[PDB]
Amino acid sequence: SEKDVQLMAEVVDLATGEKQVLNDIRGRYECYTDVGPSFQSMKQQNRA
Amino acid sequence: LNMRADLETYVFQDNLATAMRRDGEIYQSIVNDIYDVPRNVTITLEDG
Repeated sequence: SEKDVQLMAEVVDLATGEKQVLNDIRGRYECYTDVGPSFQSMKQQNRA
Repeated sequence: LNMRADLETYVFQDNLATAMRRDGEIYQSIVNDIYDVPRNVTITLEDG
């Protein structure tokens, strides 16, 4: 549900498209609002 | 910002003039069945 693996085509943000798209959970919050320097790739943030 | 903007119109111009643009690194080509069927725990061909 969580709690499973399948290397190559792992889910990190991918969500169900169901029978019709534009479906999403109400839990759009998983974080706190915080800001920092500009980063436009994941690897750029990893350098700092 | 303009150099990055000239980049958006560089790629969509160059690739039509030069043609090509099926490029990456190492293996992605040749031997048996087409496209990226793997997916975990398979090594050495039968999609290939």
